[PDB]
Amino acid sequence: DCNILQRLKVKMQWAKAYGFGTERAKFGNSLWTSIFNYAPDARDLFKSVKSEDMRSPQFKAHIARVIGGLDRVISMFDNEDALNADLEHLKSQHDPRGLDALNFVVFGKALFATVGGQFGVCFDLPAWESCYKVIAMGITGNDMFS
Amino acid sequence: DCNILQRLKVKMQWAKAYGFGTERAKFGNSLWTSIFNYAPDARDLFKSVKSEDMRSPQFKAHIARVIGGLDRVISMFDNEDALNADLEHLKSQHDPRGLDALNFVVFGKALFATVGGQFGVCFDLPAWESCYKVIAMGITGNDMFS
Amino acid sequence: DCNILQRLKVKMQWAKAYGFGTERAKFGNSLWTSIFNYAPDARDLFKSVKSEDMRSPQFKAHIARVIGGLDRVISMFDNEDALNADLEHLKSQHDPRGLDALNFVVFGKALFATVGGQFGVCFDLPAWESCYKVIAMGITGNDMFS
Amino acid sequence: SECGPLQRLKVKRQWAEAYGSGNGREEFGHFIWANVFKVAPSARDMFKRVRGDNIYTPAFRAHATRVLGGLDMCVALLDDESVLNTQLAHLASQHSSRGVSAEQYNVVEHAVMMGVEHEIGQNVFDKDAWQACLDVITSGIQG
Amino acid sequence: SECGPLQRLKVKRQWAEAYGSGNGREEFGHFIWANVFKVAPSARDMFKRVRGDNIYTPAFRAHATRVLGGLDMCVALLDDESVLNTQLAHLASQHSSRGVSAEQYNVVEHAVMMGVEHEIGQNVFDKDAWQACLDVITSGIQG
Amino acid sequence: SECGPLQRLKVKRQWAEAYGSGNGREEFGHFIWANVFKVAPSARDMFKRVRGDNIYTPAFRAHATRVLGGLDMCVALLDDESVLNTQLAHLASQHSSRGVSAEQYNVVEHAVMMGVEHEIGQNVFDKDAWQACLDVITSGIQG
Amino acid sequence: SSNSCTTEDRREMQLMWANVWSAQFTGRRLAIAQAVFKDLFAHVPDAVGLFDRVHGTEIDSSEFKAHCIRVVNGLDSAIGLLSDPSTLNEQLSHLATQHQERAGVTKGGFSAIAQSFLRVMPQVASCFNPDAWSRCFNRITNGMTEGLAE
Amino acid sequence: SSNSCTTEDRREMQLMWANVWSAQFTGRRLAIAQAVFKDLFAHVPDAVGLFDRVHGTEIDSSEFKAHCIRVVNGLDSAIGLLSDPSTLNEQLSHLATQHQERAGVTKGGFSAIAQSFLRVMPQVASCFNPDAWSRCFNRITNGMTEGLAE
Amino acid sequence: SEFCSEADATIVIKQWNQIYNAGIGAKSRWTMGNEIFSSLFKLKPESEVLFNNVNVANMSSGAFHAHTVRVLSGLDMGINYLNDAGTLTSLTAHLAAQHVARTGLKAVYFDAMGKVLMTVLPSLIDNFNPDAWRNCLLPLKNAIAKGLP
Amino acid sequence: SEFCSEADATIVIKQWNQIYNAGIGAKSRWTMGNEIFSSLFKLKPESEVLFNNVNVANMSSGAFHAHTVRVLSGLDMGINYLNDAGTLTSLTAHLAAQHVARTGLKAVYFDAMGKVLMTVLPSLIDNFNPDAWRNCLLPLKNAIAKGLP
Ligand code: HEM
Ligand code: HEM
Ligand code: HEM
Ligand code: HEM
Ligand code: HEM
Ligand code: HEM
Ligand code: HEM
Ligand code: HEM
Ligand code: HEM
Ligand code: HEM
Ligand SMILES: *[C@@H]1O[C@H](CO[C@@H]2O[C@@H](C)[C@@H](O)[C@@H](O)[C@@H]2O)[C@@H](O)[C@H](O)[C@H]1NC(C)=O
Ligand SMILES: *[C@@H]1O[C@H](CO[C@@H]2O[C@@H](C)[C@@H](O)[C@@H](O)[C@@H]2O)[C@@H](O)[C@H](O)[C@H]1NC(C)=O
Ligand SMILES: [Ca+2]
Ligand SMILES: [Ca+2]
Ligand SMILES: [Ca+2]
Repeated sequence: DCNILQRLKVKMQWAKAYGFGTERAKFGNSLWTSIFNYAPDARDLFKSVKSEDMRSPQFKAHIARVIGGLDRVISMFDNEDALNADLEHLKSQHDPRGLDALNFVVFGKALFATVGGQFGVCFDLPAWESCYKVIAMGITGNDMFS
Repeated sequence: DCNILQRLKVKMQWAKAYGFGTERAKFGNSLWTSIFNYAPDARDLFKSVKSEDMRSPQFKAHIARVIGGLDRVISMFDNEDALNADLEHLKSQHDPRGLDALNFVVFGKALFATVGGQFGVCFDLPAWESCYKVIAMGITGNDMFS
Repeated sequence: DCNILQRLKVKMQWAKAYGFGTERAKFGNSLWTSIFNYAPDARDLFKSVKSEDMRSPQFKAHIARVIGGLDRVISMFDNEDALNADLEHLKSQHDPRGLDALNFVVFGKALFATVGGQFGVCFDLPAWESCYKVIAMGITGNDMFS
Repeated sequence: SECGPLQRLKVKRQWAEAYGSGNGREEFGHFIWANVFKVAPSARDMFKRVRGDNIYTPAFRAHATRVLGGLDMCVALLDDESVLNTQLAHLASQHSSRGVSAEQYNVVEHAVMMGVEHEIGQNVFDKDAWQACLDVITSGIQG
Repeated sequence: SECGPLQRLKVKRQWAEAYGSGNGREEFGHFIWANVFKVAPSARDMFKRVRGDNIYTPAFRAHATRVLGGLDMCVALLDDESVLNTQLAHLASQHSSRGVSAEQYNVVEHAVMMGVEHEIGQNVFDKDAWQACLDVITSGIQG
Repeated sequence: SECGPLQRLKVKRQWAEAYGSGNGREEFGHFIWANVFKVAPSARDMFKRVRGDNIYTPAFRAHATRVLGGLDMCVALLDDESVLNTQLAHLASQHSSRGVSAEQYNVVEHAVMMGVEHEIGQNVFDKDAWQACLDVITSGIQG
Repeated sequence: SSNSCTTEDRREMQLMWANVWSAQFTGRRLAIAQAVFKDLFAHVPDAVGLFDRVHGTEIDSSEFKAHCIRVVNGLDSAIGLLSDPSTLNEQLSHLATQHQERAGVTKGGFSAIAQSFLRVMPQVASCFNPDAWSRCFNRITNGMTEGLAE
Repeated sequence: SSNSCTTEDRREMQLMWANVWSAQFTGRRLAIAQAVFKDLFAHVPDAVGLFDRVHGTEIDSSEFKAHCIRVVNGLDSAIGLLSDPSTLNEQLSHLATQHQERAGVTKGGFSAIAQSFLRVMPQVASCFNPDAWSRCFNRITNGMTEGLAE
Repeated sequence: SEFCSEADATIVIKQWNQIYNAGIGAKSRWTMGNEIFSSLFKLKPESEVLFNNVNVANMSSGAFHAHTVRVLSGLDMGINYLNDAGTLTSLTAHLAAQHVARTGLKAVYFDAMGKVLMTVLPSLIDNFNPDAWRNCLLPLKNAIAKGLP
Repeated sequence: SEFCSEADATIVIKQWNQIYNAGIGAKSRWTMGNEIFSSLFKLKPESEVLFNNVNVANMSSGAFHAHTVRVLSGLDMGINYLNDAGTLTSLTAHLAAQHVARTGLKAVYFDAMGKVLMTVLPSLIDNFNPDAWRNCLLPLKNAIAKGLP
């Protein structure tokens, strides 16, 4: 799935919901709040970013880098060459950690709830689910995102 | 899944997002607009309800009975006997139609996008996923929603 | 009486007080309310327009045609040829009903109170009284409007 | 093309709107004369008495008031040819002594149409109805 | 000077802004054509069919819509020369029959730049990037 | 006619208003130069160093800042002839090398008056006081 | 209902269209443009034979890419001209007298491109209303379908 | 701190400057203009020797009066050009390439004129901020002090 | 039941009131009557014979003048009531009965009447909106011309 | 600790978002990557040799394309965080460690990088403000290029 029309629709819905400046920090804050509320045990996998307190600038920096990379991956949805080249780069960065692939599931559920509630009712969930599988498959490589 | 904790939060998230009076009619309109946008073939499955015109009083009557049936099933999430009694009565009404259960999957995607886009960022997508399958299974009788 | 200056003044005061669109319906409503409040017995002379309920579209249509013709008569105040030609036409329409000429008196009193209260204090009553006699004389023909 | 009765009606309402009620008339008058003397700077030589050197003088602004008011009369009577011919023939007598060139009428014709459209807006302006009817007004002043 | 890839990007965003979303397009279209026929009044003779006599006619406003929409396509594809050459060669075939003078392109070039800068503002307008890139568009239509 | 002491005072207050406080000066500068190069396109050839090709360049906008600031000094000292003659003679030395035509001063004269009246408004503009006093400023730069 | 293109839909159609279609975002046009004809060729098999000049057989050919953008850019003009119907009527007669000289252009062809647009738009445009879209899409096509055969 | 000329100071500097310096009030310029060079000549004794062309020895000479107004009118342009830094940079390079041809113009000379302005402004301008003033005054001078010696 | 949307109806009423209100001089009301009927009789010369009672042989007569105002007043009534569907349905039903009961009137007459208005009005109203008028007028035409051959 | 004033930071973020957001087509993001790096390699030809992993020998490659986005996404991250000094300090410290640990990178590279951006951006952004950018960028440059030879 994840055709070109869905890719372009995802970019327009992401760019609107993401915002710029102060809105980006508050956007990524609610997503990780959902991640820690959906999967409470995944919080202690980030002791290296001072995730004990979500307000710490070490975790605020971790939020910025993660959603920032998600912003740059979504921006390359149209072009496959650099998308896959970056998905592979993120793969070779996350694979050494050896993380559970079920967290990328929880990541999408939090992203859908965060983008959907911020974008509004016209949130295209099937398009976001289909195109999120492309991202998680490029990072995890796990068959879980077929 | 769909534990009683998830059952209670869905009700709170539903009652808030559903609204009262004019909000109910507009809520269902946004949902049914999302369904036909997700699956254009499904709009023809309601020729006996004037689905050709979504603002027709016969479809506005249909939208009302569907969102009302959902409203009363979600409200019975905490009592198995009454829920499963009405849920099987709804099966006895939908089985003579021979509907493709994949449409009920499309029905769930629009429901999440309409509640979440109205309830906001705190929308619990995993809990709504787990509990809609209870409703779908009791109506569809299909192993897909297991 | 009813010179050209009064005729032009009546048109400017009528056009302002009459309004356009929704205002016309509310204008003519208050006039017939005054007619039925000034002459209560004249209400049952309109059983053919469902005047039992003033909100009925049959009486709302009767209001529209009457004040609409009053609007078209006032518009032809300057030109005598078409004024008299239309006053005679309205005469040959009202004469078959054989109505009391004292109702056209009550009609003017309600018109003056309705235009006066809507136009404001600068309402020129003597000019409106003099030029209303021209209208009632053209319709009734009764010497009562000398 | 031709100044028919409908083209007259639309010109009247647009002139009344563009003319205003006396608040934007000084601006309306100054705007039109600046176009004439930009397109035809030699026309300044015909208005020496009203101080055509300077558009901003009250003496010339009085002349602009004169020509605007005179033009307002012809537009108001475009529907009524009987009295209109009387008014244009009246203006024809005063303007024949100046020896005004026929092209000079077409310059103020165009400038007035620029002035009107500047006041009402291009989306509502009707050049065909205005050009045809302004030709009628200038033709009567010329003969 | 040259229409580089950066000068393309800035022209695209400025055209989208100056073009609008259909609300100010009739004004955008009328504004540009008035400059052409003021600078080149003899160019009216080439647009007899769309009633080039009168800018305010819906038939000509449809022609202004045609040329604006056609110009919007070339600006949208200035980054992609492959399909851009196809679009300019397509426009080149239709405009060769008219026998349009090369100077006439430079007049509408200048008028469009006046129209754009009138919509976006002089403080943000880039004449160097616009002149270089509009020369590219007209050159393809000429050959 | 003549730049008397009263005509000086009115010009000063109108220039300060039209000049502004630095917010609308870039617009004030760009507006005046566009009139000059529209009326006299060959004058662009004299300002090659400041990139007179393109009005929107910061290098030329710096030149517009130079000439506007220099003109602001002469207006500020129109009442005081002693230091004014010093400032105009100072500007006369730099402008004699350019070989500027006397008509070219009258074009920027007219353009500045258009720029001022565009900023303050025609209802308050005084052409007689401005033309007489701007002739004084240009005469000192010429000799 | 009345099936007429209301002012409400005009606002609704223009607003959803202007956000998805703009002059700065190239490729966003082409993706929408290529998808419509792609949907048309599958449903209408004997339709590619009408676009041989633009090489409709080769969809990613630069000649069919240019045609795709020309078609929906003209649609963008019509949607933008919904605010000014007088200019719209004078323009719709131009496309009408332009399309019938192409032999094979039929009313059913414009009916198939309507279903082609009803499926493609909700995938790229959010808050897409099909009823409001179709009622004005039909209003446009019938002006292009003034003098041609069913 | 950062010592950079903030947008806040630009607003603050322009606003206090535009009220004290205007085109209608002659003499208000000259009093401010004469006082700065007067303060400079006292602190820098070997500085009048740099303004012999304008007769810097005779301060009330009409030739030094004209120079005074030219100097701070150019300062008025820079403060006004703080809103448009691109035009400001292109102009600051002009004054920079203009001042070094005058032999003896040094960075310390512009440092002495800075203290000359820090003392004169609060006596004529109310609500004068020295920090905000200096941070943008320095920003301007360093653009005039691109190619010259300390 | 429903005629046209409020926004479309709002466009029609405002542009109609611009050229037709009560304060207009009668001379402008006559220019409208003749121009519209002279154009109507050019499209349908067979329809001119029907206005015998209103002295149609001489359009400059006060009798025919007063007739054109009756028609325009009825049209002005319908336009200003476009927002009330209930009253407008009763109003359109009453004008139909008057025209159907009159002998010799076809439906093609009212259609040709529609094309006259759609052509006469653009030269009088600023930025005439043919769509919104076509959306609000053709319901009136069909409702008034309902039941006629 | 402090990078630039809110007003200066507000000017940078708004003008940066004008030319860089998520909804931009990838082709416009590639024009930016090459033009900036081709200009960088012209100022510093010795710095081109360092991007071996991202296939710098062919800038039209998806690998180098994806690299330029990483750099721009990190730059886009820093600009939109100019108002939060606490997070930005942690963010700048993390990018320094990545670049210092990489062998062969000098401080003059980042300075030449600064002059490329100060020259590339004026041809893309309307009314580019060099001062406010110089006030907000040079803190980022020195903080990212901190600890490098
Ligand atoms: C689309 C999804 C994701 C994207 C784009 C993403 C991106 C990133 C980025 C950009 C970094 C920092 C790279 C750097 O330091 O230069 C990072 C680090 C990290 N990510 Fe992800 N991430 C995603 C999902 C996840 C998920 C689901 C997990 C599950 C636990 C995860 C766990 C981590 C961890 C533990 C680090 C190390 C942070 C540190 O210690 O500095 N990420 N990721
Ligand atoms: C939780 C999900 C749903 C609920 C609670 C629900 C409820 C209802 C209700 C209350 C009625 C009307 C009962 C009556 O007439 O008395 C109805 C009718 C109907 N439903 Fe559903 N519905 C659901 C989803 C669906 C889906 C996914 C489809 C197929 C795509 C569907 C197809 C139909 C059809 C075709 C009718 C006949 C309506 C008529 O002709 O009157 N329903 N449903
Ligand atoms: C200036 C004063 C009046 C004017 C202009 C006027 C006008 C009209 C008009 C236009 C009609 C309908 C014509 C049609 O059906 O085509 C009408 C009907 C009628 N009018 Fe009047 N009218 C006036 C005063 C009065 C008065 C004072 C009475 C006293 C009772 C009256 C009683 C009636 C009645 C009973 C009908 C019959 C309505 C029906 O059954 O359809 N009118 N008039
Ligand atoms: C549209 C046509 C015109 C109208 C309605 C008009 C109106 C007037 C009026 C009302 C006056 C005042 C006469 C008086 O009170 O003695 C006047 C004066 C004058 N008009 Fe016109 N004018 C028109 C066209 C022109 C044109 C085209 C020219 C020359 C290009 C012209 C040249 C003059 C001159 C020379 C005077 C007398 C100047 C003076 O009093 O010093 N007029 N005009
Ligand atoms: C910037 C370059 C131009 C563009 C994008 C452009 C665009 C167009 C378009 C799209 C048409 C519609 C053709 C059709 O549908 O048959 C057209 C027609 C035409 N253009 Fe242009 N045009 C341009 C330059 C010019 C210039 C500079 C001239 C002459 C000065 C010119 C003269 C014409 C003529 C004579 C027609 C046909 C007129 C008619 O249909 O009656 N074009 N133009
Ligand atoms: C109102 C009278 C004028 C004033 C106050 C004025 C002011 C100035 C000033 C302050 C400069 C800067 C000189 C420098 O820093 O070296 C300048 C430069 C110049 N002016 Fe003028 N100017 C005036 C009239 C003119 C006119 C009318 C022309 C020609 C039409 C002209 C041509 C030039 C040229 C060629 C330069 C130098 C261009 C360059 O630097 O590349 N000036 N002007
Ligand atoms: C309503 C949506 C449509 C729009 C807006 C539209 C618009 C256009 C435009 C702008 C052109 C090119 C005009 C030019 O070259 O100057 C064109 C060409 C053409 N159109 Fe359409 N069109 C539409 C639907 C259709 C449909 C449904 C057909 C069915 C066959 C069709 C058949 C053609 C053909 C055969 C050409 C000529 C291709 C060529 O030049 O090689 N169009 N259309
Ligand atoms: C930052 C504040 C200053 C500004 C805004 C400024 C500006 C100016 C201006 C506008 C001129 C005349 C340009 C012309 O004639 O076209 C000038 C001349 C000059 N300036 Fe400055 N200046 C400043 C500070 C200084 C300082 C601190 C010195 C120290 C020596 C200096 C030395 C000179 C000299 C020697 C001349 C030439 C005088 C002459 O022409 O006889 N300036 N300056
Ligand atoms: C929107 C279109 C029309 C409207 C609103 C309208 C309305 C009216 C009205 C208000 C009257 C006066 C009724 C009375 O006397 O009480 C009338 C009379 C009449 N109308 Fe119409 N009319 C329309 C079109 C037409 C057309 C197209 C024809 C014929 C081709 C026609 C033929 C007549 C005739 C023959 C009369 C009666 C004349 C008489 O009484 O002497 N009307 N109409
Ligand atoms: C504001 C300026 C810069 C920013 C914001 C920046 C940011 C980044 C980012 C986000 C990455 C990706 C880190 C990752 O893969 O997780 C990166 C990698 C890299 N950067 Fe920079 N960078 C800048 C300037 C430079 C300069 C000037 C140079 C060298 C002259 C440079 C050399 C490199 C190299 C060699 C890599 C790693 C390439 C690879 O992984 O194959 N960067 N930078
Ligand atoms: C048309 O009729 C005109 C009659 O004049 C008008 O009608 C009579 C009843 C009077 O009221 C009068 O004041 C009106 O103005 C004639 O004057 C005219 O010549 C006739 N036209 C033709 C061609 O016969
Ligand atoms: C530069 O590299 C180009 C390769 O094309 C791109 O990279 C490969 C891996 C594919 O993903 C392809 O789809 C990409 O577009 C060459 O086409 C090009 O000739 C190379 N340039 C030079 C000068 O060698
Ligand atoms: Ca003429
Ligand atoms: Ca060229
Ligand atoms: Ca002079």
